[PDB]
Amino acid sequence: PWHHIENLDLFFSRVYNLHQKNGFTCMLIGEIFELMQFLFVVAFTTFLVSCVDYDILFANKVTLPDAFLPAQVCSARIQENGSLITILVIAGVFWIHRLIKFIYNICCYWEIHSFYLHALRIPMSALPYCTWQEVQARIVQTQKEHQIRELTELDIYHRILRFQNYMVALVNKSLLPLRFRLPGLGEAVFFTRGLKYNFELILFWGPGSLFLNEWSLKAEYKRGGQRLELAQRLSNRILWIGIANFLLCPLILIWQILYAFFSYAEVLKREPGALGARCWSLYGRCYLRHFNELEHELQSRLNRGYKPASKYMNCFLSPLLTLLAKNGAFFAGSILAVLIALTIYDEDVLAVEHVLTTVTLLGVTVTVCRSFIPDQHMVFCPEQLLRVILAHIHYMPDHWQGNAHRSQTRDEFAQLFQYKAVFILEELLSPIVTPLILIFCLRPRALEIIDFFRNFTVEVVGVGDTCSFA
Amino acid sequence: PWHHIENLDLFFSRVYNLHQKNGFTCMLIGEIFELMQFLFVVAFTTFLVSCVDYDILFANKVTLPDAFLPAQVCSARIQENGSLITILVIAGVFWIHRLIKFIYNICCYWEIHSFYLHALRIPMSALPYCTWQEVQARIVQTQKEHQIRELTELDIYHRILRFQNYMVALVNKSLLPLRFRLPGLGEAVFFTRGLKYNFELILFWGPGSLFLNEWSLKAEYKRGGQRLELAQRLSNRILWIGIANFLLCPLILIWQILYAFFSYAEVLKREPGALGARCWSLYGRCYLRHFNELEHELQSRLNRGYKPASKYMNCFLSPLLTLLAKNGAFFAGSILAVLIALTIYDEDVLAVEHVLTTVTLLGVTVTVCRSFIPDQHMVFCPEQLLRVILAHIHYMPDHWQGNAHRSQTRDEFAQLFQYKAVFILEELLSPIVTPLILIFCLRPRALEIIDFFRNFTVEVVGVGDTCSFA
Amino acid sequence: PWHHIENLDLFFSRVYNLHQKNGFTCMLIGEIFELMQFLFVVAFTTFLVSCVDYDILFANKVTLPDAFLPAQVCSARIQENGSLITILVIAGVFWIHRLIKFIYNICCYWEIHSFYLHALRIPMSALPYCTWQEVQARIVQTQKEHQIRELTELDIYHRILRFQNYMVALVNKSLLPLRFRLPGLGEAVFFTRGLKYNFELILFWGPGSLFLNEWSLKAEYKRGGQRLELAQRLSNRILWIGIANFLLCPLILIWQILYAFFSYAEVLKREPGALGARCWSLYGRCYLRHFNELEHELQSRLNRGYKPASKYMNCFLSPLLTLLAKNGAFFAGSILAVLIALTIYDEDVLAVEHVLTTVTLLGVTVTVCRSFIPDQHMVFCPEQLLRVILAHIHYMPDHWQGNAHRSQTRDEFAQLFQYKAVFILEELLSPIVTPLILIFCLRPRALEIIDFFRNFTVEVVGVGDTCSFA
Ligand SMILES: CCCCCCCCCCC(CCCCCCCCCC)(CO[C@H]1O[C@@H](CO)[C@H](O[C@@H]2O[C@@H](CO)[C@H](O)[C@@H](O)[C@@H]2O)[C@@H](O)[C@@H]1O)CO[C@H]1O[C@@H](CO)[C@H](O[C@@H]2O[C@@H](CO)[C@H](O)[C@@H](O)[C@@H]2O)[C@@H](O)[C@H]1O
Ligand SMILES: CCCCCCCCCCC(CCCCCCCCCC)(CO[C@H]1O[C@@H](CO)[C@H](O[C@@H]2O[C@@H](CO)[C@H](O)[C@@H](O)[C@@H]2O)[C@@H](O)[C@@H]1O)CO[C@H]1O[C@@H](CO)[C@H](O[C@@H]2O[C@@H](CO)[C@H](O)[C@@H](O)[C@@H]2O)[C@@H](O)[C@H]1O
Ligand SMILES: CCCCCCCCCCC(CCCCCCCCCC)(CO[C@H]1O[C@@H](CO)[C@H](O[C@@H]2O[C@@H](CO)[C@H](O)[C@@H](O)[C@@H]2O)[C@@H](O)[C@@H]1O)CO[C@H]1O[C@@H](CO)[C@H](O[C@@H]2O[C@@H](CO)[C@H](O)[C@@H](O)[C@@H]2O)[C@@H](O)[C@H]1O
Repeated sequence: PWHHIENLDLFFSRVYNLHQKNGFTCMLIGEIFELMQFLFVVAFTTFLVSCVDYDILFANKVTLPDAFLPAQVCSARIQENGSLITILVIAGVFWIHRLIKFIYNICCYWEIHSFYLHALRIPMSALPYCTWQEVQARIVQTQKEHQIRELTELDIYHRILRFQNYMVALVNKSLLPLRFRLPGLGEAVFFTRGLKYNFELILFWGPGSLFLNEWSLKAEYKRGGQRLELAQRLSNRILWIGIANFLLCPLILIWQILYAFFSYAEVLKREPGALGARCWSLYGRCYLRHFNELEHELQSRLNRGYKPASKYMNCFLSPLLTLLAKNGAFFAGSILAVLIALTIYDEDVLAVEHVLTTVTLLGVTVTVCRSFIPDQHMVFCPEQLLRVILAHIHYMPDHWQGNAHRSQTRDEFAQLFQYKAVFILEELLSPIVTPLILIFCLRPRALEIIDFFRNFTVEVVGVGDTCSFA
Repeated sequence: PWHHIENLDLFFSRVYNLHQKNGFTCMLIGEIFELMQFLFVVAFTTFLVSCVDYDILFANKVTLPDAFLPAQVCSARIQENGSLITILVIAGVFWIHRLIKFIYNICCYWEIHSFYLHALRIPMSALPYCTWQEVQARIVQTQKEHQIRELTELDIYHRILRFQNYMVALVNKSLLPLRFRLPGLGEAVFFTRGLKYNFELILFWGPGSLFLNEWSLKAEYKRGGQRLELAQRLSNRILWIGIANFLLCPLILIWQILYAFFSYAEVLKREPGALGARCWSLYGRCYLRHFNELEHELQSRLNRGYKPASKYMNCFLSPLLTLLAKNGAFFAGSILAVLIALTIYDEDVLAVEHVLTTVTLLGVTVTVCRSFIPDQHMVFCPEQLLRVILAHIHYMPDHWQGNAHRSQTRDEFAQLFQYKAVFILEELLSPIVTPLILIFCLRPRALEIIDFFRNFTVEVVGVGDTCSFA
Repeated sequence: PWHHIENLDLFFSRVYNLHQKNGFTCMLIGEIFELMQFLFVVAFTTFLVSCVDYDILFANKVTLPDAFLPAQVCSARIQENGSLITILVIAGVFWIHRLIKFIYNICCYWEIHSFYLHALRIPMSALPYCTWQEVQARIVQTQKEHQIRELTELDIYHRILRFQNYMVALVNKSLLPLRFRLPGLGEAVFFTRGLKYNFELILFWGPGSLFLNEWSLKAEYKRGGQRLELAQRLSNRILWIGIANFLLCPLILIWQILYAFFSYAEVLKREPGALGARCWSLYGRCYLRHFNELEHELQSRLNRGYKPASKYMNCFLSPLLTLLAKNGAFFAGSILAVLIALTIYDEDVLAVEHVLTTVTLLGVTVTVCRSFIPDQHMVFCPEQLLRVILAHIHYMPDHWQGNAHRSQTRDEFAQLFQYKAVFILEELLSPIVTPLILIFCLRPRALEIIDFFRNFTVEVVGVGDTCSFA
């Protein structure tokens, strides 16, 4: 590929994304699936609402296609529902918008698919078996062939990760709200995934934002006098985008409930210790992140620190919770063992009214409670394995060096390394909470955001306008 | 709490028990559960015996409350059963005796709940997150405030554990029987949990025992001439308590069978490798115990030595047992795989007569046999990982230093680290065996018990009459 | 046992086999089982074909013995099937041949059962708890008692393993074919278990082979002139044995399909991650084998190298396979979670037509796909844990010292450490492929086989004719 390309940020970000998606054809059949996964969840849940007759399926030998309605009625009953057509049109417009954007990506990743072949000499077979240090070093020393002088291996880092080094400095300085006292829990920590998307939509995307192009910001934000007129323009902007989150609040809420039922409700019956496992929260991914550190380099420490940190949390379980788990598993296991031994004896105490759903619900009640009960012979693991976690993730809040066994070291660590089911809970609440905390919580901090981009923005001569901390 | 308390043994034992039950309100809602767990097992098994009509439940659409009898017949059919009323009265008298004793404990632990707050400055929130070295050091250096001179940190150990340092010396000297040749197994080792309770009821509880109070013993047992008249008083005493175990034998036997069915019979269907796991036996807990070593300090080595010792036993499995397990799992898995593939084909070979209980019983037959089969790729673990177990539990019988692979190192170690299902078996046999071995086996050793408390009882000036070995 | 035995190879091979089968009575009840396991698979699958009436079992309250036919019809319908009688006679002749050979082994292992008792002083109780270094040293220093002069501890190794040191040198020199390009996979590696049996039937068993007795070979194969007349005798011999594999091809094919259904088809429903586990292939067992190294000494490194090598293969999983596994588990788990939550709601959407087999087949579809999905938090294990595997298994093909992350280090290692399900696949194909590659692939290599036994056969004065490499 060719002489003096127009955008060295969107180019290098797609060179990196092609390597991490393990090739062109793997990313292509990958991103087909999420367009099909959106289309499956919307079309199958619309068929369940309108076109399955449950009176035949519940009460009234019957076959499984006897419940289903014919296609001349399947397409008819769906249309005298003005709410559901309004759901299907706005879902349909968003989907064809996501279909146009995908065809635009195939034309653009094919030009970088040919960058590996014809300029870096790396096939799509050898590409999942290269590291990034392979792919990066091909770009650096072949710059005599393609212009695209002696940049650095560092100046490719500032271009792939320019707008990620701002979210590191906005979280470490608490210029984004991220934490709220509510009565009942204490100090809760927000910053879910749909909230981080808005923070760059306030700050980095569009003509009316900062950053007129993707590599330099406005000249407005470097002049002084503290410019409350310039800080006011950001202040009403969070309104018009925050009102947009409030009007689109009911339709993102429908999507998060549908997606959680289709991807977690069967895992509840089999293995509810899966949802009792923990995962590094998005607040923790922005707290343990370094400056100019790629997305696969963050994960290489967050997989190595997963194994100690998941057993650090297991040796702090609540005495009141374990005690309710052991005696709740006794009372449910005792009526199971009566019903289990009564089914083995005669096998006709099944098909009496509620017995088969009672074994199903008591069997998952016992399965939940066995997850809450820790290991009986759990080595209580002298609680400076926190110096093993500090070797992998490199930031501890400094109160934790000798106080590793308290509750001001256990409750602050669960803000970084939350449950899986709390992560499920914060994604369903996310359409509700996000327009409230942009309007009421982010707008008072607008004068410190505008002053942040004045004082900490350093222009480096090759890359452009970077964060000062990075 | 106040000046010169009357009983420094029962006080310090409850200071320790309040810390290990993780607080007042955790122990309170804890001990409510065992009063409810006794009341659940007795009332639910009485309802199953007398008030469920199984002819409607087995043979004669039916609902699950159609089997149950109405309350005017539920309370009527229970009374023309003179055995069951006799069961319910003696269970009822024992339960209200256990209810009076619990209300007496709330009044006494509340006085020690206020000892943490108003004398040690430790709340109930900070208490599960303290160690005993926290709680002990609060008691030691605040003795200028409360009298309760410069005792030691050692003299609190002799008071919490006075009657546990005797059971260490009575087991290590074999003054308690604990081992019996029966034809068929070899030398079996008893000492279950209801037997250890009686040994302190012969020796430490009551006015007619030794130890007139809880901290000093009689003057009778220090005089000499070997006192067969004094050894006779113990000899008929084991009769009157051993006859009491024989008369109360049928009602403790009913309780152990009921409790094992309500807490282990559903674990058989799911996971019978749970009952093939091993646990440190009560003979092992008194054999590996040190002198003046608290109950949580014994468990801290018995959890660290659990992980090597459970895989030391897995690399000694019987060749005759593995061979019957592999070929028994073939013959049962082959008729499963016919019946599994015959259910997938048509799904109406269910609801023909015994097929669904056959899949249930062959499925647990295969599940039992897969537990008996060891790992195919089991590293045969060079059998001096016995020097890893010796690091955690500190006593080996000295034959085992180089002979770690024989059967006189495997069968003596399973006396310390028995199966779980053998522990189940020794609790059901425990009402049967215990009155027999007090009358016939303990009474011949009464002259050596009386001479033991003459020769090994040292009076220390702060604590009182302690064991000489401790 | 007595003076100057006639065959020191078959004696020492049975002294070793008695130790590895853990005794006389363990081997006796062991080898009864495989005669019963052959008889179970043949008789139970014959009853399923001819004597179960499925029209009563599928469509037409019924009992499970109502499907079965009476014995006067059970023995009648089996006889108007000229294919099945031909199957049962040839299975019956092979079984009574395997029954005569077993009674001949009881008479011969009893003479070596008395060799442990009356000449080595080792009972059958102490025998599973001895090592081979116990059993070998008993034979070596008691040679003053039994003649059976100062042989070596090495000269017992050449006698137990004489015909196994040839198969090491025939595989390392590629005088046996073992590898074939087919379009679609690349270079595949054969050498299944029924193929290795034939290679010693061409070379070591019979009067018409090499090795006139079990300890010395013919004088024919040491003379020179390259002897194409002598290489022709081997060339037509592989025909007459290869035609025998082709005529007996349909009846060994029936046995491998029957045995795989009776021992793996129920493991598919429970745990299909079992068949996704890997096992050291038979090509790998002959590639990592040393010279004069016993069968239990090979396994002691292949169990220690099992644990790193099974996680070396898990960190090379295909990006296209993981991506189809995650999105296939979404689409199947979403229709499960609808059907699971629809059964909990009413419990009468069971017994509508195909729902219960749909939960069964989608439940195993999700279970298969969760096996293909790797660990999310898998430490990517810096790929020179290949220096941990090289410590246990002692041969690496030398391209792998620094190239541990490519596909020419992953695909050559799966030839040594193949899947379990590929091992299942190569045993069902084994009756088909084996007569083809003896006739068409082994006969062109006959002149290099005849020249191999001329140049590499060294006569040692105690043992006889051994391989030169060993
Ligand atoms: C001015 C107006 C403001 C506009 C409002 C903004 C509110 C955003 C809502 C859009 C929304 C719901 C759409 C529902 C459609 C409703 C239509 C009707 C439906 C029928 C009634 C899209 O849809 C999401 O649905 C999720 C499933 O529900 C998917 O799963 C997810 O993955 C699973 C596997 O790991 C997990 O389980 C789990 O992680 C998820 O579940 C997501 O992949 C998918 O993007 C949620 O937005 C999401 O978009 C993505 C970008 O692709 C954003 O990621 C960004 O990526 C980088 C980018 O720079 C940056 O690094 C960073 O910025 C950010 O990480 C997210 O931040 C998030 O915001
Ligand atoms: C002169 C006359 C002699 C009197 C006879 C003495 C015979 C003793 C029998 C009383 C009995 C059966 C009562 C049945 C009631 C029948 C009424 C009718 C019922 C309806 C027909 C009580 O009941 C027990 O029932 C058990 C369940 O069945 C409970 O589970 C248990 O925990 C589970 C969780 O780990 C486990 O699974 C498993 O470990 C158990 O299962 C026990 O907690 C409970 O105490 C068994 O006695 C038991 O009492 C306890 C003390 O509380 C004793 O512990 C002591 O504690 C310290 C104390 O100093 C000392 O350290 C030490 O001494 C000792 O450790 C035991 O030794 C034992 O003896
Ligand atoms: C001139 C003419 C040539 C003759 C043709 C030769 C073709 C050989 C076919 C005979 C055959 C099928 C017989 C079916 C009977 C059909 C009758 C009608 C049936 C009704 C229609 C026997 O039957 C086998 O059936 C298998 C199950 O199907 C068994 O399971 C196995 O174990 C399971 C547990 O680990 C596993 O899961 C799995 O490993 C198997 O599955 C075997 O144990 C059993 O031997 C397959 O042969 C086998 O025999 C054995 C020797 O005993 C051979 O082992 C040898 O041992 C040493 C010896 O020196 C040497 O070290 C070496 O040489 C070799 O290792 C094998 O090499 C193999 O060849």
